[PDB]
Amino acid sequence: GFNLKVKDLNGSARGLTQAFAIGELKNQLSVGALQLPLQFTRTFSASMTSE
Amino acid sequence: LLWEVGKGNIDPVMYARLFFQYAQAGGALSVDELVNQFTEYHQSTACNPEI
Repeated sequence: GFNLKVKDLNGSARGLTQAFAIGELKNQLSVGALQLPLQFTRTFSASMTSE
Repeated sequence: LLWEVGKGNIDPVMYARLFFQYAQAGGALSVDELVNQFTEYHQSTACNPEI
């Protein structure tokens, strides 16, 4: 329920970011070299519960 | 052959043949290389989409 202001996460939940996902301090998040379509569209994932 | 280009659409051969004409021409030889260059060229195409 973290309420957050668009045009910031890099502060707003600072490190809850794609940037963060790099680590990436608060640089980039940009465009656009190369570009490259993939949509691997499946995952392997699980399900609820393990208790 | 003649090979008028008017509606280019794959079919290498011709092209290749031109390539050879170049290849032969010594204005291509490492024609191959050129394709690399080209690959890169292409690639750069890949790289400038935004452009």
